[PDB]
Amino acid sequence: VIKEFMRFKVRMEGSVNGHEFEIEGEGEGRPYEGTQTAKLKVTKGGPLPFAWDILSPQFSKAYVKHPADIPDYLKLSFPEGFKWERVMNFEDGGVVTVTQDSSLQDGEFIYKVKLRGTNFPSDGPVMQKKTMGWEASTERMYPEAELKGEIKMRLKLKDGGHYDAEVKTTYMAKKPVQLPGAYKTDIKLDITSHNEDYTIVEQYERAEGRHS
Repeated sequence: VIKEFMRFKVRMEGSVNGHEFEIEGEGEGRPYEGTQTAKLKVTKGGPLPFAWDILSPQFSKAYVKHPADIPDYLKLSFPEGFKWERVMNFEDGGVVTVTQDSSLQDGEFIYKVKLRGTNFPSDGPVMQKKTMGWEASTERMYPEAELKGEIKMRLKLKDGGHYDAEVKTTYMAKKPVQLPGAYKTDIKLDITSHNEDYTIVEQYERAEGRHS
């Protein structure tokens, strides 16, 4: 079912600081090499009055290269797939919460995202579009029963310095699946291209599982 080259479609319904939008894109990748690329399009609410970076990590954990003695719980969940829920807490009191339902149909993954960012100061970096990209992350993974994961993510600032987020994600597979032990996943997401006002965006993520 999960071939060595997979595609996916993704939809997000969002609103940040009260401003509602809708995003739709298509991605592709090799789920066993850890590489993927999406192309997101802003179909409603464009252009956005906030930084694209707070959205890019919500657009695909089935594409994480796992070694062989670490159960690939998210891959193994398919064809039924899984849901994740996440809560980012930024250092200036911004709060993104996401919920996602991944699933396989017709040979490609189908992503439905719902996002709600609030409390971002109107003159901080997210609302002022003063960020330019995420640093490399490392998500600590650990195990009803479900897979959980904590990250500390830095976000580069345009003028200098960083801006941090405390992320806590929770993945549940839609069917019983063997959970792994505690391990770590190394992540680096990249905006590879974008048009002027960030209404057409392309992303690249590589993720790899390893023991601590």
